[PDB]
Amino acid sequence: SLALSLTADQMVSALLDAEPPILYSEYDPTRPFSEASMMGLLTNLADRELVHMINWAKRVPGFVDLTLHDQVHLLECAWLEILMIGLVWRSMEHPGKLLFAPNLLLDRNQGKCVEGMVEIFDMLLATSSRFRMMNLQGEEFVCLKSIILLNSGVYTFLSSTLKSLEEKDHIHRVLDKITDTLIHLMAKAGLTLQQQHQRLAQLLLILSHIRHMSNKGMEHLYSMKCKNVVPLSDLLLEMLDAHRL
Amino acid sequence: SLALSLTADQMVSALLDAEPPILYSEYDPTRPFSEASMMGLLTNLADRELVHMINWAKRVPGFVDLTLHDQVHLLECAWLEILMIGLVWRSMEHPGKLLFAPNLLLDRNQGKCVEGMVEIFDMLLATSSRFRMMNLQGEEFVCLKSIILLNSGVYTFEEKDHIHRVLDKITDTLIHLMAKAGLTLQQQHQRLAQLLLILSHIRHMSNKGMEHLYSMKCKNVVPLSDLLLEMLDAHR
Amino acid sequence: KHKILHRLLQD
Amino acid sequence: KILHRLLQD
Ligand SMILES: CCc1c2cc(O)ccc2nn1-c1ccc(O)cc1
Ligand SMILES: CCc1c2cc(O)ccc2nn1-c1ccc(O)cc1
Repeated sequence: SLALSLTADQMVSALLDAEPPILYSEYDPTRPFSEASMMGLLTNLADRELVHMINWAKRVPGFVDLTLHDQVHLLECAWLEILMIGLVWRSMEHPGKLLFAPNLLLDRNQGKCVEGMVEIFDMLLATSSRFRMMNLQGEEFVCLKSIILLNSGVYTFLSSTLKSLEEKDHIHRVLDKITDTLIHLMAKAGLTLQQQHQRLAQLLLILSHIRHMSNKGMEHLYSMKCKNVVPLSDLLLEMLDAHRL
Repeated sequence: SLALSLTADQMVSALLDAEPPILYSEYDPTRPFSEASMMGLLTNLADRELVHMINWAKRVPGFVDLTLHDQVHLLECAWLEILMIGLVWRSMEHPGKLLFAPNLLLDRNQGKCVEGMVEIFDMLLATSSRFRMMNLQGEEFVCLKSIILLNSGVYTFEEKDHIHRVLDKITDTLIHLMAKAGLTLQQQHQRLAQLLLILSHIRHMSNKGMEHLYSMKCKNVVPLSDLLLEMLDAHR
Repeated sequence: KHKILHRLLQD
Repeated sequence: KILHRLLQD
C-alpha cells in the first residue's frame, strides 16, 4: 500500500488535491421558501455533492485498497457526517449562518421553515463556532474529514477471519497515519508537545458531536421522507435506507 | 478551581476512587426470558445505575464547579453513553457476551429475545472487542468515561472554558498513563486518537439505543421509572 | 419544574 | 445499488 509509505507532507498534499468543489444550490431567489422547497434545495444539493464525495473518497490514501463492499459500507455509514463537516467548514467565516452553498446562506430563523430543522441548524452553528474558536486550519479539516470516512463505519464490519480482520488492520494503519499527519501539522505550526496532544484531542472530540448531528439529521431526513415532504433521489434513498438496516 | 491543579497521578486516583459499584440484576435465573422480562431487567438495572452515576459525576474533578443547570444538561446528554461504555468495559473479558451485571451475562443471540435489540448488541460487542484488541487499561477507561460526561453535551450549552480546561487535564492524564506504560511519543498520539475515536462509536450507539428505548416505551413493552422517562424525555 | 435529576444532584 | 455502480467508475 503505497499510501502507508507517504510522508506527512505527502498526505496533506494528497488530501488537499482531493477536495471536492463547492457546488451551487438551485435556489431561485425570487420565490418564497416553503418547508417543501427548502428541503428540496438541501436534498438536491446533497445528491449532487454525493457524486463528488465518491470521487473524493477514491482519492483518500488507502481507501481504494479496500474491497468494494467495504468502501460501500464506509460511505453508507459516513456520508451525512462528511456533508455536515463540509458545511460547518464552509460556514466558519460566517457567524450565525450556514453556507450550504454560495447562493444558499441560511441563519437559524430560516431553518424554522422546516419543522425539526432549527434544532439541527443550532447544532451545526455551534460546531461552526467551535471551529472558529479553535481556529481550525484547512489542512486539519481535510484530515478530520478523512478520519470520519475511515472510522465511522469501521466497527459495523463483521469478522470472517483474515478477510475482515486485515481490512480492519489496514484502515487502522491509515488512521494512524492521519494522526501522525495531524501531529506533524501542529508541530510545524509551532505548538508545544503538550499543546499538540491537547489539540489532537479537542479536534477528535468534535467528531463525537458530528456523529450526533448526523444521527439526528438522518432521523430528521427519514421523517421528511415518511411525511412526503420531499422526493428523494434513488441515491439519497439508498444512502438513507442503509441506516434502517 | 481545585480540579485544575490536580497532578496526572491525582486525576487517576480521584477517578478510580469515584468509580460506581457493579450492580446486580434482580433476574431469577430459574426461569427463561421473555421480551418483556429482559427489557424490564435492562431498565430496572439502568435505573439503579443512574442513581450511582449521579454520585460518580459529582466526584469527577471540575463537575461540581458547574452550575446545577449545566450539570443536569451534561448528564441528560451523556447518561446512555456512560452506561454503555460501562457495559462495554465490564464485558471486555467475555468475548461474545455482554456483562450487564455479574448475574446477567447475555450472549449475542439473546438480543433476539427483544425486537430490534440484536443490532445494538452487535455494536456493543464490536466495541468490547475493540477495547480487548487495544488492551484498554482501567485507568484509561475512567479517563474516557469522564471525557464523555464533560464532552458530550458541552456544545449544546466561562462555563464552557472551564470544561475545556478540565478536558485538557484529562487528555494530559491519558498521555501520562501511556508515557508511564513505556509508549513512544508517536505511539502515545496514535493510541490517544484510537481511544477518542471510539467515543464517536459510543455516541452512535447511545443515539441508536435512545430511539430503541423510545420505541419499547411507545409500544409499551415495559414500564419505565420516572427518572428513566425523564432521561429519555431530555432527548426529544 | 421538579425534575428528579435536579434533586438527586443537589444532595 | 447506485452507490455500488458509482464507486466502480
Ligand atoms: C443530506 C441533506 C441535508 C439535510 C437533511 C435533513 O433532513 C436535515 C438537515 C440536512 N442538511 N443537509 C445537508 C448538509 C450538508 C450539505 O452539504 C447538504 C445538505
Ligand atoms: C437504558 C437501558 C439499556 C437499554 C435499552 C435499550 O432499549 C437498548 C439497549 C439498552 N442497554 N441498556 C443498558 C445499557 C447499559 C447498562 O448498564 C444497563 C442497561
